[PDB]
Amino acid sequence: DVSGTVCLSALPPEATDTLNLIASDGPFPYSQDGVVFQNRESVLPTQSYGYYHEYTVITPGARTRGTRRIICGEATQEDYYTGDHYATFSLIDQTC
Repeated sequence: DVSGTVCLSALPPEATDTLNLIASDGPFPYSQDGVVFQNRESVLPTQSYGYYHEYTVITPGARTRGTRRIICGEATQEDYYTGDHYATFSLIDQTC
């Protein structure tokens, strides 16, 4: 399940950066950005393979990719934010 919706302005600024990179099709800082997200645990709604893709949301000061990500769905404005390494997700509202 998805936890609820969160305004983009309420997430860390790096989330805004990732969405802008997604809009321009990169380039992305990490080679893992843009791979398919399999939704193996069925946390997000069931969709065909490849409907979801994952992108890094940089964690300031981290040596690794960290735990923040944006998962896009194929639908218009369907983007989910996770700050706990895919445990929970919120839908991002880019209008607020």
